[PDB]
Amino acid sequence: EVEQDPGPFNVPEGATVAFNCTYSNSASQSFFWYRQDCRKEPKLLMSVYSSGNEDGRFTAQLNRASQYISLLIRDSKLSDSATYLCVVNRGSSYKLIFGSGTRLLVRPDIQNPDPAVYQLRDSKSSDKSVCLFTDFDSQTNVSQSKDSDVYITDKCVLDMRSMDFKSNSAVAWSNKSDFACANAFNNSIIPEDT
Amino acid sequence: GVAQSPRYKIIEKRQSVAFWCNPISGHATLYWYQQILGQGPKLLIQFQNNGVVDDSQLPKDRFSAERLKGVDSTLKIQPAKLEDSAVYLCASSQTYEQYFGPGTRLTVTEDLKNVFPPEVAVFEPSEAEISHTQKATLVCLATGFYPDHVELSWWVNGKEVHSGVCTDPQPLKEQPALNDSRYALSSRLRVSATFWQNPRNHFRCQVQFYGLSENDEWTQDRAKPVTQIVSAEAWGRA
Repeated sequence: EVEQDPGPFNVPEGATVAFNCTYSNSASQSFFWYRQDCRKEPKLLMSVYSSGNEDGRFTAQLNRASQYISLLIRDSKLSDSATYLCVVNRGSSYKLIFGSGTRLLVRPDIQNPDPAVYQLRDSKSSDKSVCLFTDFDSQTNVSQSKDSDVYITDKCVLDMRSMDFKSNSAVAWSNKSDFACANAFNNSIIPEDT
Repeated sequence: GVAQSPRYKIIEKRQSVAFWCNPISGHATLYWYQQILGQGPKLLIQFQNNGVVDDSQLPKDRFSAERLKGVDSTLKIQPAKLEDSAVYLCASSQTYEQYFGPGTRLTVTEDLKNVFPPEVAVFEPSEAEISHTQKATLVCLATGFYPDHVELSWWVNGKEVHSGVCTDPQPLKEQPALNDSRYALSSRLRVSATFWQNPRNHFRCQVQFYGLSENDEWTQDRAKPVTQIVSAEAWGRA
């Protein structure tokens, strides 16, 4: 039995985030934190050595007497968003047991919000459109559509890395003949509505 | 690293599957895991060389696996159930530390007639965003696809880009009520206003869809939904 935080952890960028994981067999010898994006495989984040481990923002600790390992992420960044797997060998064997995972989502620090809702025309001439709600800060949340035949994506953070500019956006669209962007992005923030 | 084939597979319930894995060269231990959305990897079988050391967790009379020569290994599900939809992970090791392959995402579905390729459209940046922000967000829409086995990528002048992109982590069900609902997926690419206004810059949104093969019987009036790429494109505009 390997047990870790149920999660999820939803923290603002910059926050310290603490994970803890407990293992039931005292004889267990090898301990790891693995990380996993949603459509990917487990990759090793750090082994947890007898003295623990340190790597930049990341610290791990082993308390063998109490039978737990810890992971501490300081000054968390958007790139830390992933699922964190606790991993401990089945006592007195090479087989590994994986915990159920803790989902971490780090929200981007948006300092220059400029919330706006824009309409965008298809590049192929079909007079079809989508709606873009963008440049809002990470304290704005986006709810699923409450209307059938209306579609609203969750928010999504893009990173114009060359310059250190992030920005949030969500997409909405509908085939309903009178659909207008305000019908999906109803009152949420003070956006410029062109 | 560890290699696995395929990356995605759609099968009808009752059919069989195979998953192939190739350890890191010389690794004596090989592991298969099932991982369903929300949980960790769970072991199904360990081989140490070509010897089956622990198959106690191997479900029932539907899961088998072979590592006949102690190198690569084949896991099989026969026949398959909808509850088998999961990612199947392969990992190899010498000692404790395991190294994973990229996984095979499995979706088992009632009826292969539920399978549809995506349709892809690119929506051009708003003139109002350009003047308000000096930037240009293009949006890509993949709609109507099933299963949720796609890879969406952005290409600028023949060239794949990652900066200024984000693609929804999860698709939306176009009919949440239904179990076989088709899916939609949006992505954005953001560039500078100057870059978008240059009419020699070429933008393409590419969606790789994993579907049926030439070996699948098909009798719907639409064409077989084979694994394919569907894309849409736009040039910058002055």
